[PDB]
Amino acid sequence: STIEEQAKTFLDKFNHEAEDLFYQSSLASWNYNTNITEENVQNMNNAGDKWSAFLKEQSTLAQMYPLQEIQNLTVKLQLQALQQNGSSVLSEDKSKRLNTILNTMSTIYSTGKVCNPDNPQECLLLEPGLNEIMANSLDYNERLWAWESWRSEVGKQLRPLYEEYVVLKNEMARANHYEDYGDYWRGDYEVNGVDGYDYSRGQLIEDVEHTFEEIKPLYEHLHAYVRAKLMNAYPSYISPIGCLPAHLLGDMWGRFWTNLYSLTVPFGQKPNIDVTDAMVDQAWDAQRIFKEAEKFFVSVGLPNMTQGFWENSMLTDPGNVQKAVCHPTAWDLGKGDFRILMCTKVTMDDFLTAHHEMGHIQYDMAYAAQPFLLRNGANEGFHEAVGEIMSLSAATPKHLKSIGLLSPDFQEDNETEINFLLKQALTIVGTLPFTYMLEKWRWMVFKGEIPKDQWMKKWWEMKREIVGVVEPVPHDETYCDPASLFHVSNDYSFIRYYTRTLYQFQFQEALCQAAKHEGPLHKCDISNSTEAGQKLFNMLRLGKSEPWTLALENVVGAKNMNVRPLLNYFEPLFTWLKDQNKNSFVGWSTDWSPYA
Amino acid sequence: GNYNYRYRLFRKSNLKPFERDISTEIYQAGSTPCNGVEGFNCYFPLQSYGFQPTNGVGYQPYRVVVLSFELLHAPATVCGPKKSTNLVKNKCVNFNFNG
Ligand SMILES: *[C@@H]1O[C@H](CO)[C@@H](O)[C@H](O)[C@H]1NC(C)=O
Ligand SMILES: *[C@@H]1O[C@H](CO)[C@@H](O)[C@H](O)[C@H]1NC(C)=O
Ligand SMILES: *[C@@H]1O[C@H](CO)[C@@H](O)[C@H](O)[C@H]1NC(C)=O
Ligand SMILES: *[C@@H]1O[C@H](CO)[C@@H](O)[C@H](O)[C@H]1NC(C)=O
Ligand SMILES: *[C@@H]1O[C@H](CO)[C@@H](O)[C@H](O)[C@H]1NC(C)=O
Ligand SMILES: *[C@@H]1O[C@H](CO)[C@@H](O)[C@H](O)[C@H]1NC(C)=O
Repeated sequence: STIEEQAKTFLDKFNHEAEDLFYQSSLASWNYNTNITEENVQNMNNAGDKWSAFLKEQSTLAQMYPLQEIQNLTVKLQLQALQQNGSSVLSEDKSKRLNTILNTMSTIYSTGKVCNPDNPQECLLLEPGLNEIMANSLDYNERLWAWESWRSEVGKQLRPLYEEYVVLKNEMARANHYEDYGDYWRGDYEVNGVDGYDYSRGQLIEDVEHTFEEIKPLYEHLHAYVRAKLMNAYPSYISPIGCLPAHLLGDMWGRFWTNLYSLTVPFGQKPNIDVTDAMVDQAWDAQRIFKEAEKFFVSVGLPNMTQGFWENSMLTDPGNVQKAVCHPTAWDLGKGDFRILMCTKVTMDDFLTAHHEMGHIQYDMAYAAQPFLLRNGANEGFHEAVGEIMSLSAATPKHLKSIGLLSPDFQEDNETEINFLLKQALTIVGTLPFTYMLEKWRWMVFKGEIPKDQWMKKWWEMKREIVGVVEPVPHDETYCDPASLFHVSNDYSFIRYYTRTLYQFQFQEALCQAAKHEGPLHKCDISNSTEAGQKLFNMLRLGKSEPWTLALENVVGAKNMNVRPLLNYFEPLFTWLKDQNKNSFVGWSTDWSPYA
Repeated sequence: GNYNYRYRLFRKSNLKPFERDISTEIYQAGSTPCNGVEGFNCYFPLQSYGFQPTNGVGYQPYRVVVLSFELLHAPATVCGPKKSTNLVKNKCVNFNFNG
């Protein structure tokens, strides 16, 4: 009869016929990931093509129902999600060109091998070898050689491809009634139709700048301290008034600063909180790691893992004969099937990763009651944030003592808290200006503010202004330095890490306030608190049914992303950095004073 | 995948108690006539169940048997098993033989 009833029946038919197909596609992808064989690749490709064609046909059927005659929020949300053209609005030749460009960028990034000129008999790939060199070397010219050679080869291959990519994506986005591709990415946080809780695409950039203005003093103090320590490590390269050299940040691109913890440790003489040896001595299997994680999740009141999870997951490396992807991934295959694919080692990092992926599994399980097309996070930030809060809680010394992995006579003084907070700042705080600068540069490229001949001159200018990192040698327009990273080269949003980082500490403050913790925020553990788990599960059960602003009101009591929990988390470290920076000069100069 | 189990997904009105609907006529959700072909706004009401052994417990197949007991004015003939106490002789006992 009415349009709304027609849409409701169509959505029921869609969820029914898209659930089995999604389960088949996900199962084919799982069989490829746990068993890399050519028939599994063919089955994955066939299932993906069927899934994409079915989604195209269902979107084509979905567009015939106008949006403004539907008043139910969930039905309107599913119809809005389904009616997106994607690449379908673009012409078939340009769509095929875009797909070919994405596939060839994937092959170039995955199979990119670079080694030193005059010694070409064997070369090293980035993931097996260059990562270890970037993370562990102390030699200036070796890191400079690796960085410049990899950006030379990758940028010179990818620059025309990226020039075509930006034009095709902008054409597709303007064909979809968006200003640019950046507006398309910012449309994930767009809330329309809810009184008071509406969020605009234009408000996101303003909120990011408003939060970053408060991020800036803490990052300036941290950058000054890291600059002083790298000046101690490398005597003549680093200037007191200038930016840091690009190849010395501990990673290939500057994504994380966590590989500089050894060089920038405040108190090396004091011990660490490493619990690896205790698990080796007590012979802790990966199964025991996942059982302890399950014990943590039942302690807070969340549901425990299904029988199918324990039966069907691969929690150990299979062997030489069978090949599997080493990256830890939680899979929501559909129809209540939840699995974790991780090559778990006996390390602290794998234990925290196990907690993070089981948090992903808990988030996936929570919205199982929801309709199929609403089975996602409210935004891209929440999905990662609910795993990062488990990563925060599991890493605390109180959690390690509670589960028996740490000695009960370990002395928790201020120095260990300072160095642990500094390590967490290098991992978490250090990625924020890089993420903000990269996303703002990509938004300005898509918007047309920066012409193609001036992409890099502005970019380094942004990096000096925001990240405080100077180029070793000037780069011309033949280079494509951003596209050497995995996410940007393979069409992935990058603001999810910034939103995840702020939501992580907002959720941490909310759960610690729920758990009635009376000390520092970084000393807080969310185990044994039923009310904290209930407050988490209230947001977790909603999925994508409700706006992210309303979910944030449900958890933290605020209608917008906030920067104060991050500053509260690192406040002892902030005071310590302010004390340590009396002699040194806070802030940097954008000039070429160290080296260019 | 076991697709040998179909359910009715759409009907204009709810079923009466103890009713079986095995009709395979196209459901009309819109004003337009279906004309017997499954196109737009017209769906086939019977849909198959996807049953895999790796599914969760909320999606695994469950066999359901419902027993309906009714009393009508006719003499009741489906009786339960009548437990019999061992026979004791030569003593003054309370006997109940076939009612
Ligand atoms: C992985 O694939 C190989 C070759 O197809 C097969 O022999 C093996 O049984 C598979 N492993 C699993 C766990 O299915
Ligand atoms: C919206 O639709 C869902 C299912 O499609 C239903 O459960 C809910 O009650 C509806 N809301 C309103 C206000 O009608
Ligand atoms: C999808 O594309 C078609 C054809 O260009 C257009 O009519 C429709 O409005 C588009 N949908 C959206 C949501 O922009
Ligand atoms: C999860 O908890 C329930 C109730 O405590 C229990 O019956 C079930 O066996 C548990 N599942 C697993 C896999 O341990
Ligand atoms: C830790 O506390 C002691 C005594 O209060 C003090 O001397 C020391 O400087 C403190 N260290 C840090 C890093 O705050
Ligand atoms: C939380 O519960 C676990 C399981 O009973 C227990 O071992 C642990 O000691 C509890 N934590 C605290 C702080 O009491």
